[PDB]
Amino acid sequence: PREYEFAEKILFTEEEIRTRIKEVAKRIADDYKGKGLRPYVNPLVLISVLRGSFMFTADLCRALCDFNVPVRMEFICVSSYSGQVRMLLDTRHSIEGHHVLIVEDIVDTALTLNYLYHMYFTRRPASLKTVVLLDKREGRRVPFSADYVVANIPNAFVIGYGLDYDDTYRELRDIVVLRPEVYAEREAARQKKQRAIGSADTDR
Amino acid sequence: PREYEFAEKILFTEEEIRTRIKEVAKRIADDYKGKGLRPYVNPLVLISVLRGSFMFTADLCRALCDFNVPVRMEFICVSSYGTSSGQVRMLLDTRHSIEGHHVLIVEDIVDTALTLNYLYHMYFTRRPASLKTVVLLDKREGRRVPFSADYVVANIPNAFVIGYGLDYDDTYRELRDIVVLRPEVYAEREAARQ
Ligand SMILES: O=c1[nH]cnc2c1ncn2[C@@H]1O[C@H](COP(=O)(O)O)[C@@H](O)[C@H]1O
Ligand SMILES: O=c1[nH]cnc2c1ncn2[C@@H]1O[C@H](COP(=O)(O)O)[C@@H](O)[C@H]1O
Repeated sequence: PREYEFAEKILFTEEEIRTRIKEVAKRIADDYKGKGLRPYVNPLVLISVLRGSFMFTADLCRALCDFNVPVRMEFICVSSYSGQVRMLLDTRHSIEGHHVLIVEDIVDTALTLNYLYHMYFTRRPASLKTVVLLDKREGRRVPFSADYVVANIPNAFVIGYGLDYDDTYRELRDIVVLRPEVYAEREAARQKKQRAIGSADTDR
Repeated sequence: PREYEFAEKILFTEEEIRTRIKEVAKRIADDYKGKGLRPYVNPLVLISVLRGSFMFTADLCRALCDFNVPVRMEFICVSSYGTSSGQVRMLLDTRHSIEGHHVLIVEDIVDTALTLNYLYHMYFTRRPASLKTVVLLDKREGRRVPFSADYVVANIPNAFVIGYGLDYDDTYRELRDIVVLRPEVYAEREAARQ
């Protein structure tokens, strides 16, 4: 019964999301069952890639607790300059000798996940896997597969549940698709204010 | 209810928390209603202070969407130095300027309030249009400096809680409920000679 004037439709609802997550969670706890996870010494370190995945991470770990999987929360922040490769915040502690699970919001071209994967993989972790809230499969620019996928979606601009558009709509409880209407009406006013060529460097 | 061997008693349950947040979300919406929050141009900037607030922040903004309050999520990360001033090291700053915007700092708990007062002052200097703070938990007696939040989800006694984002030795942040760590563990873990 939720509606968003700015959305063209609705891909998943809060509850639908909760279910798939609870599902993959269980599937994650089962794969690590024989790895000997332990609080304090051998936790499953979750590298939460800010900022798209903040919501998915909140719920994801809680679900993982329901299946008694000790985890350690790590938060890194990446950005774009393609692919979000500019590192703005790295992990708080070492990941060496630990089992790590990179938590990404949505893998599209995979340029980011691919980059983050090899990056941390070279930091000798006990093992490295990946989990993404959404997979766009048909958008890859490099070959990359996420160990765990919450849902596969068709190429479209999604927002909500942590996902965003110009830092907007992250707070939605549901995963909806931005109306191309707003995309245009919005960037046209953004790419405008941006071009405020204030470069008043009048040297001469 | 859930059983927690390492926990001594539960202070609040997910559902108990889900409720108090709605009421606080509600209040916030009532307060900022006369300002004119509008997406993109003038939203309620939430400065989520990693990492104790990762989970609180997540629910809070969803509850705020319910009362249809436009928000902008900013994630900042601080670190200690090794200071009776509260000074901390900035590891991650807001991506956008908070000047001329209404800001709401989202902290997980406020014991000594040293870090929070420092963060408050700092951002205060950046000329925001207004600046308030919302805390999941509060220990009014353990203040090492004068400070009062603007929205306290729940007041608590000077105990040592964990869960719902809060930690102990970088552990237990994933708990769904806020619980009190039993001494036996706090001591058995303090075998810091290795
Ligand atoms: O439809 C979308 N909506 C919002 N963000 C997106 C969307 N597609 C990709 N992203 C973001 O782009 C980042 C990098 O994607 P990739 O490098 O193409 O794998 C992801 O972590 C997301 O934050
Ligand atoms: O009872 C507690 N359990 C876990 N962490 C706590 C507790 N009390 C305070 N903290 C942490 O100590 C930090 C500093 O407190 P503040 O300066 O009063 O905000 C908080 O941001 C929390 O991360």
